[PDB]
Amino acid sequence: IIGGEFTTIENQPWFAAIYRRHRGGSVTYVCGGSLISPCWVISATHCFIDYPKKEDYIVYLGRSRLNSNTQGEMKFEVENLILHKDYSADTLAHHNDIALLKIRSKEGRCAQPSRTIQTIALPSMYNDPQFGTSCEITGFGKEQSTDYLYPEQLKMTVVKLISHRECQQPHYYGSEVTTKMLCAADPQWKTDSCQGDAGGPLVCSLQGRMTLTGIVSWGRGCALKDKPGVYTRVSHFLPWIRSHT
Ligand SMILES: N=C(N)Nc1ccccc1
Repeated sequence: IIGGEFTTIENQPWFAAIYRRHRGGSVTYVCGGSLISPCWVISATHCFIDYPKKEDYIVYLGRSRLNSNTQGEMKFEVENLILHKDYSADTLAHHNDIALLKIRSKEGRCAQPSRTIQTIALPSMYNDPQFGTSCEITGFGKEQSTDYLYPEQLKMTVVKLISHRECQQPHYYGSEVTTKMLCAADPQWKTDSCQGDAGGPLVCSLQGRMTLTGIVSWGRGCALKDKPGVYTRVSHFLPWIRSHT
C-alpha cells in the first residue's frame, strides 16, 4: 500500500496473510486474501499460478504483522487451492484473477471467529457502489514502488471507484480492463495498492454493509497518474464462487 495508514487486524478481521514454504523450509509472504466463510479464503489466481501445489502454502488469520506472530492468530494449511480455469495473463491485465483456498488447521478445523477473526460479506450479483464511491484496501505490499522490503505492519488506505468508461480511456488502460474488473484510485494518485497487495480486499460500504467488492489484481506501476489499481469485480463471479465453495 502506497500512502495510507498502518492498522492492526481488528480493523480488517477478515484479512488473510498467505505464505509459501520453499525447499529447505524457508517461508516467504505470497499475497493477501479475504475470509468469506469459516473454511474459505478468496484471493487472486496470479498469486499461485506458478506454484499450484496446495501443500506448499500456509495461511494466517488474525495476523497484523508480516514476520512476527500476532497474539490470537490462527495458522492454516491449504486443504484445496482452487484457481479459475479461465485465468489469462497479458502484458499486465490478468483476466478472471480470482482463487479460492479451503483452509484447515492441523487439528482439522476451519476458522474460529473472534475479535481479530471474522468473515466479510460478498456483494449481491452485479451490485456495485456508484463510481466515485470511497472504499478501502488492505495489505502488506510495498509502501513505495522503489522499496525492496515489505512493511512489517499491515496497512490500509482509501481509493475511489472509477467508471469503466473512464478506465477504458486511452490515457488509462484502454482495453486491458474489462467489465469483470473495477478500477479505483486516489483523485491525486497519492495512495494505491502495490506489489505484495494482490489478492487483498477492496471493501466498500454498500447499503450499510461492509462488502468484499473487489480483489487486488493489477496495475501499471503504483500510485501513478492515470494508472489506477485494477480489481477483480467480485459481484461478477458469484456463480463461480458458489459452485466451487
Ligand atoms: N494499484 C496499482 N497501481 N498497481 C498494482 C500493483 C500490484 C498489485 C495490484 C495493483
